[PDB]
Amino acid sequence: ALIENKKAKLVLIANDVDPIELVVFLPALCKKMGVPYAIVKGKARLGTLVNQKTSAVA
Amino acid sequence: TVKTGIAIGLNKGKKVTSMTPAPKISYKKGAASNRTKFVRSLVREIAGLSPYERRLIDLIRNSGEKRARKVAKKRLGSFTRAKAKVEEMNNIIAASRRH
Amino acid sequence: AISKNLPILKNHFRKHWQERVKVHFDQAGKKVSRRNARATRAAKIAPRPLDLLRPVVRAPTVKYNRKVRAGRGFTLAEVKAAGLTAAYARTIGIAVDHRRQNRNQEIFDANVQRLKEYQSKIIVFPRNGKAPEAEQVLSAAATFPIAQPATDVEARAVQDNGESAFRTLRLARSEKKFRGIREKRAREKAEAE
Amino acid sequence: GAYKYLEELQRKKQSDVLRFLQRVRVWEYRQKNVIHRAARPTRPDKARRLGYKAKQGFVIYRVRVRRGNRKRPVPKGATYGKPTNQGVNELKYQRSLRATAEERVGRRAANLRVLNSYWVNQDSTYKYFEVILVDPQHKAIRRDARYNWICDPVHKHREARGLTATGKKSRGINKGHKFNNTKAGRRKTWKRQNTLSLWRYRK
Amino acid sequence: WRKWNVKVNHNEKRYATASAIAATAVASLVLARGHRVEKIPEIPLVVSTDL
Amino acid sequence: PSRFTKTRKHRGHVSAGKGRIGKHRKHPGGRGMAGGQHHHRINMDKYHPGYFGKVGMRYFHKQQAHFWKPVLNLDKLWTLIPEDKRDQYLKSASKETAPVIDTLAAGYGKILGKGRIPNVPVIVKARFVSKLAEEKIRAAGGVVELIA
RNA sequence: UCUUUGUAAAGUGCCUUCGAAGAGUCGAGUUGUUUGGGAAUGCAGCUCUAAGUGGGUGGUAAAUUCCAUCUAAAGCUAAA
RNA sequence: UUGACCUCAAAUCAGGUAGGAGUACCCGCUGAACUUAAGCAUAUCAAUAAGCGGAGGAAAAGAAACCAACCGGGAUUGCCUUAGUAACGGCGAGUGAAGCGGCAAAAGCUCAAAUUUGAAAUCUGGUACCUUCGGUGCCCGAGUUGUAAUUUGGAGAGGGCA
Repeated sequence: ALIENKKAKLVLIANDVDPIELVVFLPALCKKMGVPYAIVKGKARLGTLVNQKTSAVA
Repeated sequence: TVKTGIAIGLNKGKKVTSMTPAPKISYKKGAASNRTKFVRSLVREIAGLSPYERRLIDLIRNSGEKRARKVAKKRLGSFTRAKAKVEEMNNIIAASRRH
Repeated sequence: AISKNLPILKNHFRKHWQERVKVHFDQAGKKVSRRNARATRAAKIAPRPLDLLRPVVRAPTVKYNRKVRAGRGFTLAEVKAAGLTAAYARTIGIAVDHRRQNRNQEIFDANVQRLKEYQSKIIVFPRNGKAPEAEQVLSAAATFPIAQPATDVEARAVQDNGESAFRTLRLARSEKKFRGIREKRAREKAEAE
Repeated sequence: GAYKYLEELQRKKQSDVLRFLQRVRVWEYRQKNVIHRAARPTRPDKARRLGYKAKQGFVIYRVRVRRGNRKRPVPKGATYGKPTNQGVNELKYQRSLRATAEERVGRRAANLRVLNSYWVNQDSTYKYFEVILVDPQHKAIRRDARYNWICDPVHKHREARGLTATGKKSRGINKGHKFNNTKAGRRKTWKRQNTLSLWRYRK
Repeated sequence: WRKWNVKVNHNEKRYATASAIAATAVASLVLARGHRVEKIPEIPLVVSTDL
Repeated sequence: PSRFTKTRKHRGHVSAGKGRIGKHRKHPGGRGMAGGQHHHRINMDKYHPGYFGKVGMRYFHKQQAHFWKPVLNLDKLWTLIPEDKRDQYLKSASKETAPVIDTLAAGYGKILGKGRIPNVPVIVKARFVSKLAEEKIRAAGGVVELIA
């Protein structure tokens, strides 16, 4: 919802998520919206920065 | 559609001072949105065409639309679904490859 | 097995019909128990009627469109026309129907006047503690009866304009019978090159 | 949110991305047991709209059903009856395969109440389903008044009586003139119109 | 499911009830039915509403 | 009652009114309408001609409320005026005070002209009128007003 | 009779921008069963497989044009 | 080397739950033939008996992807009726509803799909205490692949004013 509102300034995307249908639209939408995006190794590493277990996007 | 007051004919039935009631919000289930137009157009660029949709744009270019509606009636359910599919495939070809 | 001048009967008893015979011996018993259920409900619902306020409504299907029947509920436009919201009107004992619409101004005016007449004849006790007990009326259909609307007068002047009514009906049936063919001829002649 | 994108994207089952996912997943589900516990929904919005919520006591079970017609018993194809009842092969089993999936899962985890189930995959032999079940003894379900209706004793084994969505489909329960034989139950309407009602004063 | 109760037309039941009330008059039918009424003054008779 | 029944009169006599040669059996000629074309043909023709066969066209989902049009003849038509006003309106047979007769609310769909209304002018509220019902109503000085 | 819940919650009016509404499902063909349902009432197997001014229905198959009526593929609910 | 995460196990691990009986009525599955057709094979018997799975004091159904063609009605169930009718049927034997209408009883609704984003506000469990069909404090855990609030189409949501 932040990407659709053109409000996010950076989007880190996990590559590990087991249903990939959750996140396959996240590159393309980010190319549509002009939000820069990086696919980064680790949903666990994303979860550590946000005090969850995994977070799958940040 | 005001009625005549007699029992047969075209507009048969009693004359009544009509009211035209409030429109229900159902009867607007078919209205798309600003949102779902954006979602379905962004899934269409990720998913792409189907094996029968990829064949349908070959039949339109190489054999015209009567041969593609005949196929799309066989692929989809009825004929009125084939009309709405071949025009969508005409919206694919005309938008991208020409202009 | 077929012998006399007797009419051909169709008695549908070739199944195991004797296992499904329901004799109603408890007609008197269910009548008494039903009256006792109504008395117990009138005790629990102690100042209120047993029923809700129903609307004047017009029955369908030309066999019955001459008749006015009690309807289900009071159609949020009719509730709003009588100056009260739907959720409150449900608690004041007026039945509300979201499905029924208003296409008829006479039935609309009848149901809104039913609502004004109901509001002018009931008292709602305030919520906390006062409750000045006031002798419940069991039926709301009794106090606010569905009145069949009068359509005309008993005496009038005979106004013979000259034209027939049988020819009016026969021309209406003719005009309906040939509308599509006359439109077809209009399209086939309007295709004048 | 993401669930609209997933809801539209799980409709293009002939596109390349979804058929690659269907091939990989239909291998993987085939490698495991017939009835096995799924740790999370693979279709989280399709599960979510069928009643699932990611709290404790909501369980997903994946299940595998053999496709095709129902071949009759009574050995060597001999039916011993009229020539109309002699058909052994093309008989069709009036319940869905999804209802049989719900039945087998509700039989294995009998302490859980079957909420819904949905299609995920298929190959030639097997159809694949995921069943969402509710735990009626969990205190995250006995409280939370949106969902404690399932803790009533009347919703014991809804999938075995035909009370789920595929069960109310395959029982024919619908409003309409198209559903006159089974609108309030097939046998109930048949018993109602195949009885002789006699009053005290015979009409 | 044998027939136990019997329909009678309501006008016929009222006919029979009126004939019975009319037969509670003159004491030949009352004497012929039982009813030791040989020494009451009238045939049917009333009484004050104090009863 | 069984007391007044001829089974109390065949006590003592052997075959109970069924014959010695005939010997009342279970079903000697079939069951029900069995054999109407073969051994019960002389009963089917002669007392039921027209039983077998098909006539006409089918009507899927026929509703008998579409065809609701009960008829009223010109014979009565004054029974729809009450008796206290019937003698009042029969005399003073004139226009400008004429009885409006609501035949639809009376429960009729069609007026038919079977015969001989009095010469009073009346006002008939109908849906369907025949020819002769309208001619005789107008010959008495009245009109028919078609309603729905 | 005792707490005051609470710088909480709810309902009404006008203007404006919107208004997300359920997919191997709907629907179609075929097969079997069933129905009063008849060019196919319902259900089920297989094959194909949607849309969004859309879809279902309107008891004769089809094409073209209209109209009317609901809002499916998720769920709860006493009483007769 | 260490600490995660995902997935999968193990335990006489802490707490629970299922089986069986009864089954008149109820929800499904599966499913005959005798019989009738004066034979018999479609049909009928019968969408029944037997068999199997599953509930409750009722069950089921249920707030319309309904009925209609009206001046339109309005969740479901049931009775009178429609009606032995429309229709089905070696159009043979036979079968056979539904809409309207009168009545009994009447009751309504909630999720998914919206960013709380200026603060996961939500919840199980453990332990301590207390006023114990539970509450409060503390702490692990669930959970951002989404629990609360808001909204359910009859609408409703966001701004502005009243």
